[PDB]
Amino acid sequence: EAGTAFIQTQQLHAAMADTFLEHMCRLDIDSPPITARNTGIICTIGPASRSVETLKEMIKSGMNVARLNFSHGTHEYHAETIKNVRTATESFASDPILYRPVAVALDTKGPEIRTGLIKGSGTAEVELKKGATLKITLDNAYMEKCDENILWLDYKNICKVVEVGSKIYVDDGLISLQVKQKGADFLVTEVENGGSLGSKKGVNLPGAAVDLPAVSEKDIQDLKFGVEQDVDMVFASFIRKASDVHEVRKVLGEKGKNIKIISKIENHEGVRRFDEILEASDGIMVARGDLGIEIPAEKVFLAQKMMIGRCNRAGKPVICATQMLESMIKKPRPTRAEGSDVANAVLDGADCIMLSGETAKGDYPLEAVRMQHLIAREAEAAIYHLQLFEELRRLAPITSDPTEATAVGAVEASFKCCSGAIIVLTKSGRYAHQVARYRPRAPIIAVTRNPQTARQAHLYRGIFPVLCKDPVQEAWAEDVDLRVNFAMNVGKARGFFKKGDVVIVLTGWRPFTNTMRVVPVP
Amino acid sequence: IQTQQLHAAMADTFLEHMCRLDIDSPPITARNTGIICTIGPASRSVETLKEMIKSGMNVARLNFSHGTHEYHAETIKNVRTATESFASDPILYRPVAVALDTKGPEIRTGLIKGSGTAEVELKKGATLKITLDNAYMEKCDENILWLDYKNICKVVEVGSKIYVDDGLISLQVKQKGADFLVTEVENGGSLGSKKGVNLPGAAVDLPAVSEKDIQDLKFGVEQDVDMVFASFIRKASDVHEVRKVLGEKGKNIKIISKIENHEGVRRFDEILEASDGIMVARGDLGIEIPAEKVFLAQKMMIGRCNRAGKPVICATQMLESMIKKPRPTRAEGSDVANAVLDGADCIMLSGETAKGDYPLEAVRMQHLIAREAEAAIYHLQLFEELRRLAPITSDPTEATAVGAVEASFKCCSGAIIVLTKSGRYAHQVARYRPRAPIIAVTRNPQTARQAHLYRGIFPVLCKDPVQEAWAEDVDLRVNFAMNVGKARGFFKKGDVVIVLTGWRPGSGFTNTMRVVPVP
Ligand SMILES: O=C([O-])C(=O)[O-]
Ligand SMILES: O=C([O-])C(=O)[O-]
Ligand SMILES: [K+]
Ligand SMILES: [K+]
Ligand SMILES: [Mg+2]
Ligand SMILES: [Mg+2]
Repeated sequence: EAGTAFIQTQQLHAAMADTFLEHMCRLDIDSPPITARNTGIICTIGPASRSVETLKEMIKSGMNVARLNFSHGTHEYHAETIKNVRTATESFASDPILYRPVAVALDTKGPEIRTGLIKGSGTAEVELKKGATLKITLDNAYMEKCDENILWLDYKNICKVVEVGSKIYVDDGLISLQVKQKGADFLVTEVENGGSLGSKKGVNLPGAAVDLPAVSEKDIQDLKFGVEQDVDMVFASFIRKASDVHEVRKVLGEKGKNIKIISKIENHEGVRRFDEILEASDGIMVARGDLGIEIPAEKVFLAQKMMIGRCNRAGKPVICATQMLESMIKKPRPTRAEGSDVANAVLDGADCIMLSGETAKGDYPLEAVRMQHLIAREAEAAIYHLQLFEELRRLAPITSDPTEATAVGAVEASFKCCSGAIIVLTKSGRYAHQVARYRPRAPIIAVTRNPQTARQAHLYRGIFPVLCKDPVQEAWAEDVDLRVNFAMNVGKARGFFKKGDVVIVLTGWRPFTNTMRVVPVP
Repeated sequence: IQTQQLHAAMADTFLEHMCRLDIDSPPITARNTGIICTIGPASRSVETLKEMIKSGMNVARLNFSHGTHEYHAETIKNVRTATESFASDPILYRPVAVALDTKGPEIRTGLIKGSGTAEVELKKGATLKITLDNAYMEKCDENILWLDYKNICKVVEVGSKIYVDDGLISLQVKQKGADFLVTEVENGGSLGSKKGVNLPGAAVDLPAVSEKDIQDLKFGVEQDVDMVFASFIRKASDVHEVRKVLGEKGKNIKIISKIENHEGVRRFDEILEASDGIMVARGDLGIEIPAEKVFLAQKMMIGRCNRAGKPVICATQMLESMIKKPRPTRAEGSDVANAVLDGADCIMLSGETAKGDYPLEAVRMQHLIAREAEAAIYHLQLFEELRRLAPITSDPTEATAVGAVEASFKCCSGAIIVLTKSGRYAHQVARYRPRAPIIAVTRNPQTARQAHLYRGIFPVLCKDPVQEAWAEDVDLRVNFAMNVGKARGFFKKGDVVIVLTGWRPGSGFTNTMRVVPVP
């Protein structure tokens, strides 16, 4: 009864524009997005978020992956976090229609450089003043006696790799020092950018060839623990070259062979060697915290868009990480730059976006999760699928693989009929991954009986995993019908589609494979 | 390998364009995006302003939400002293524009009662009474909060939401009175003095141009400001009111309409038609509408301004953490880059330069990021689409401008040099968004300052007397641009530059294009 003033939902007017410029001109704050949200949300768990009750609310707010940061905390601490994540996750298991799989990710310490404890209790801070002198020492007598005159750090070969004139950054790159004099086991520096220095802060040596192992002996101990704890994926810090990825993967052994290996790119060499790292990895994290200290801050966006582009081209998951909503550690709503950053990461093509301090330590963890969910959904509607889908195909090789032809045909069909979902029956995840790489607008409901598949599927844009708990039916067609009906019930319950809407169904392995059907929702 | 992201520039798809972006491909020296800096206590001294200019500031913004006319006159005096301290070298001198940002139909709280804590703690669930009784205008505390919107009770009802201080504090109306509201704290926090208030659910009925705004705009005319940033523009008739106040004496002052509420977004096209340009004023906008929708409004407005060839400014919290820290967050570095990639003519700093501890670092970071992002633009697609969407016309000047931009791509020119009295001839080149900088030579000092509103226009103020022969005077001005470009490192001998000049004496056509090896 309103009239022609009706506004197309999910930016459909912008979607039909013949140019990218006119696409932008048509973006409409009054065009509401669809219910489905395709970008995975990864949350770092810490003191602010590790209670079972908070974790339940984080799952409800949209958390898909729990990130454990092994730069901090002992093994018992992480074991208890994992236990709590699973308690919270399985509290929803009585209703398989609404249960959300939640993945567990181990983020390695890796070749970090860290300072010591400020003298006193270690909880105090000292003020470093611009122009003052600061001695860096390796003598362990000072490892708990750091102050404004002497700073201990844990990198035993630092004096070899730096030179007079080199810059040293401390604490998220906020403190900067210039090396004035070198010593046998010390450096004499002058404070350039001063500030308040606390304990055990990260140190970066841009332009220095740091020779710490990609995976140290202690890192291996963490990875072994991760296999014991049945984690789903490893985020490997400071990956510099393909062989670093192999050091992570091979040490997990046969028992850990299905754990996904995500290489974190956070230094100049990792960017330079990106193609060989990507080839060896299951996926990539754009780890912008260290990256933006190791290279100039003004170049990070180039590295981010390069890596997201190349991961999209290869069909491998890419995560955009660090400081996306940083002010929400202390404030209940984000800055305008932060809202923009999350939206542009999704428009760039990131499969997942991440929260670190915002959920690990901050005062508003749920609000931060909720805001990533809201922004992601708005940005997903704004993607110019007409160009993106055309380019993904053209940059995708002709192969004789029938399963790739099925996947692109399914996504093509999904665009042609504006389907409410692509339902995919998958054991390993592969069939759903193949669909996700062509970036449909519609959500991909991936039905699996494999619990690890259901958890790992969150690495891909658009894959909404659902874990089927029913016994296998002896008749294959009846087993397919059961799993398809499950996905139909999930989509109706979640508001992705309604009775009578059109969806695409990919029925997975048949004892041809992965038949496609385009059907109305029953 | 190749500089200036030229490998990415040759990609056949946008996806491959992204894949080819190279942190080891260094940009050109020239920086095309204008930098607007809000001046305040951190940046008001002549000594600091000199460094701001050296660091890349093109426009000084004066925020008339605060301060007296005496105060702002002294700020403007200091800006001009700093700017003219470089005039002894006319080849390196940079014009610096002055922008008056109006208070507009702002809502603000009063002063916190000065006898207690400087801020009061508002706690979730607590009662807070909003009063209009000016007895409390300097006695605000956790029990009673005065604000200056005297008609607020008419436009809210029970249940309305009220946001305070960058929308971080929120209240819900519970009852109403003759001159007061009873509210409950929804989101609490620490409340200081004179904080901005938003009523996103309400039709605020304050005048587009208040009596105070009239005084401020007339003062801007008297002070010879270059442009007005008009706050809270909701509709074309608001722009008309501003232009009427500026009147005949102020007729050449540029009006930039600030879009910061839902109505301004809805009525954007008619606002854009009447305005000289647009500010995406994201602070208020992100409170008036859901924070997750601001990027849609931003890219819509930048796109439509690019389509119209009118300047668009991206503003507010771009480098916000640099108020307190010497380096920005990763989201902030991304935000500045993406504003440039979106197509913003200018980017802006507010608290980062007005009040913060690191104003020079913030200016320098905007310069660095903008230049990197300018190289990463996919000009192949942008130029094709700008051409396809431009209005149809047989105008010789427009055809020469497009020809010059295409020529500049074909030879990777070091600059496009254009001569202009009032700015338009340079504006016409900028709207097709060449990669090369546009060195706009003018003898008009106001044109030189106003040109900063456009992406890529590097104004140079020629101070030589007019030569007797028209052709010699053209050559003098072109040679001035050539020497400026050489001195600034934009090009050197063996490079090629595009030169646009007028047809002949008495013609208004800029219809002559020369492709000049740099001598
Ligand atoms: O390690 C990280 O996540 C980073 O540095 O961004
Ligand atoms: O007024 C402004 O600049 C804003 O609100 O962003
Ligand atoms: K880590
Ligand atoms: K203002
Ligand atoms: Mg890191
Ligand atoms: Mg405002």
